[PDB]
Amino acid sequence: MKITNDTTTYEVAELMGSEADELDGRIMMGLLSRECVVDTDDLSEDQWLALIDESQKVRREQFESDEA
Repeated sequence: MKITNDTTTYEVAELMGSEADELDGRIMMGLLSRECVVDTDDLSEDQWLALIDESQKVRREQFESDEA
């Protein structure tokens, strides 16, 4: 999938899987931006799965850190 200024969190969430939600999409957009990924086809399988793994760490970090 190409990433543009009009890419939505829903589009990135669906890229991750049908049970991913808007928060997953938002987090992954942040990761892809950090990595300067403008086309997810440029990723290896290992890289893509590593990014998904990291998005779930960040998700947990958010839920936990918001308590304080």
